[PDB]
Amino acid sequence: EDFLQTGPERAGVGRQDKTVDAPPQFGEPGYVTPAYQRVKVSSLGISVFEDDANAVTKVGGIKAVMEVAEKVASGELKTEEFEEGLKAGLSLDLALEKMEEEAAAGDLLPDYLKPLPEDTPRKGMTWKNYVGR
Repeated sequence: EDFLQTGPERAGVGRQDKTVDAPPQFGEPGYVTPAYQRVKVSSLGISVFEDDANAVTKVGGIKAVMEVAEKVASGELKTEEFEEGLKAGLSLDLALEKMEEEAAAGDLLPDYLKPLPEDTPRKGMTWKNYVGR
């Protein structure tokens, strides 16, 4: 045949034939920056110090910081009430729902303001004719 194909094939490197894409690092321009290293670390729940109820080790380690940081950089989470439930020892899968459902939904009206069926007068009962007090 003809010339060498794949030089290191009888040596330590495998193939050296075909070019491939490289996973880009933090500085080089193809990087999608993950949210666990660009967000302000105070705006996470987890605090970096080792012994607060919201330390990295007391929550689920390195993995827990990543899944919280997408909830922060997307805007899905609010940093104030999430940290508050985390200080009481609420584990993360049930800590994040507690802060989420507080300002999620409500009507908030007290019972004395919402109307009653006795508020409108009936069909043939009232003696009035002059609507008003």
